[PDB]
Amino acid sequence: KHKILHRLLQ
Amino acid sequence: KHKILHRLLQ
Amino acid sequence: MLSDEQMQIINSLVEAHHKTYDDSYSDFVRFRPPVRRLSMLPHLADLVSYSIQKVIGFAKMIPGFRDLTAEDQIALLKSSAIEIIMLRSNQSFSLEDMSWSCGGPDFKYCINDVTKAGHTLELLEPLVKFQVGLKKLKLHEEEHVLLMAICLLSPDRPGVQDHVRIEALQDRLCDVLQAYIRIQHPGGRLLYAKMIQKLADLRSLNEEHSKQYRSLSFQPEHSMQLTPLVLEVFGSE
Amino acid sequence: MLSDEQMQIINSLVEAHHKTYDDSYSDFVRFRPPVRRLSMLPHLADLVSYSIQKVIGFAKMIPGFRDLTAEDQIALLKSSAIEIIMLRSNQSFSLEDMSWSCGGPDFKYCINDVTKAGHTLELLEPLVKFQVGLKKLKLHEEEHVLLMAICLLSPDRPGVQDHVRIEALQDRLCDVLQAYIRIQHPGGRLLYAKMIQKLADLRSLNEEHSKQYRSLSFQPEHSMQLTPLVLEVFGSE
Ligand SMILES: CC1[C@H](O)CC(=C/C=C2\CCC[C@@]3(C)[C@H]2CCCC[C@H]3[C@H](C)CCCC(C)(C)O)C[C@H]1O
Ligand SMILES: CC1[C@H](O)CC(=C/C=C2\CCC[C@@]3(C)[C@H]2CCCC[C@H]3[C@H](C)CCCC(C)(C)O)C[C@H]1O
Repeated sequence: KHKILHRLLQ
Repeated sequence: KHKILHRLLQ
Repeated sequence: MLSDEQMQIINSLVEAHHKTYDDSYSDFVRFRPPVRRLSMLPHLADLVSYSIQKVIGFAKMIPGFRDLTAEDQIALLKSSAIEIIMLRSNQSFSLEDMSWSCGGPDFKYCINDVTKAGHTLELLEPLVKFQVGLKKLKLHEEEHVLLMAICLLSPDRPGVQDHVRIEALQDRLCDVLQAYIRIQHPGGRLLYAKMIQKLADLRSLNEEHSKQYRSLSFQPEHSMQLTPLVLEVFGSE
Repeated sequence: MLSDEQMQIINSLVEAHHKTYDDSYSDFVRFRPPVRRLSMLPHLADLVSYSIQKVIGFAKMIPGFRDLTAEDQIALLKSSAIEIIMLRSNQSFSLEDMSWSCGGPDFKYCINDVTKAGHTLELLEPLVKFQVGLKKLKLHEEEHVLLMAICLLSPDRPGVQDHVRIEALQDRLCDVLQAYIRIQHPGGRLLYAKMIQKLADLRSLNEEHSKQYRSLSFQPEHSMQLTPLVLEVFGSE
């Protein structure tokens, strides 16, 4: 659930 | 499950 | 007179904007080129995707946004991203053209470009109007930045949980903006109201976009053309 | 002498290739531009995504592939797509450069370009070698096309269901290829064997790619750069 956003938010 | 392939395969 | 910590919030917010706004629009050569079917969907999909990463970088530097739980940070970004993109895009908007001049000649999007990206005038009319409204407010850099931060920290968005904590932040942001206008912006007796009405208009644009995006993403020949981050942020998950 | 329906299969297969192979490589200007981090990942992601749609268009025109259930058509495409792309890419491969010359100068990918797309030499060594092997076979157009169709119609792929029906098709395809070589290709006494070994090599390249792709897609800063169709075809769903 939301893989990219979690990354971008460090 | 596989939305795009289904389209492209008409 | 503005406060010390009030000034600290403006300083850290202006800096966040400078780190996440490329005044040279130079990374636009790295997108899929414009064409003029839905000829402009690839290039403008890449534009929005690029801008989402800038909006996340800006948010990550808003004082206290980082301290929210990761869920709440997602819920705020997922719902306000498009509004902060409409907000920051005022910087490249021009009353003289009624288009967005982003550096070079092929990166000037007038209204006919944006219809070729799968959107109707019932979104572009309220959008272009919004931009000349916001452009006529001649906002200081300090105010433009504060308005983005306040649009981000709204508790009344779908999915937020710490309504109280986010509401604290947002109120701390409007105290600064009200103080700044009143003390550093001559002839802004009504300006803060005009800015809060702009947030209202933004909610209306969000709805219209969310409706037209839903149509564009249920047909795979078009959603195909979108990027994974765009699908994620504008997806309903 | 070749049969009538055997000739009909070659005619319909050659045509399928002409409809799905742009000898001008002109749609390459529509990709995200090459750069030379993972500088070449965006452009080559767009290359593979483009090619997947050509491979689907080719498959849709293989006689009898259309009559398979939609599940089986997906299971064959999901597993052979990368092999048919390595197969068709021989057309732009050049022994003279050891690169893929696709029209213009910026669309010439040598081996150092492809490492900047997140792949190691343990994929590129067997890949470049494979291409000079296939290039040295001086295949007729009729044979190159038949080999792609036979790589597609393999029953021994993950997820296929009508192993018997797909096996019929594939055998009907190798009868044509064996007849064609024996009757229309002077000095091809060993060529059909050399081609079946090429399918074996392709399976090995598939594994290596599937391993390096799995690594590239578990880090979101890279999977971000991929397209939705690429994520779907190479996804494990
Ligand atoms: C820094 C940089 C520069 O100032 C220029 C900017 C301009 C932004 C604009 C004006 C042009 C139109 C779009 C792109 C709009 C911002 C978003 C609303 C409408 C846009 C369109 C319809 C997207 C449809 C794609 C989707 C599938 C997501 O609906 C973005 C900004 O980030
Ligand atoms: C018509 C047209 C032209 O002939 C040129 C063609 C060349 C094809 C090549 C040579 C260059 C390297 C790639 C692109 C390779 C084909 C696929 C294997 C390796 C490629 C690379 C590593 C992709 C990594 C992206 C991913 C994330 C999916 O792993 C494609 C063909 O369709």
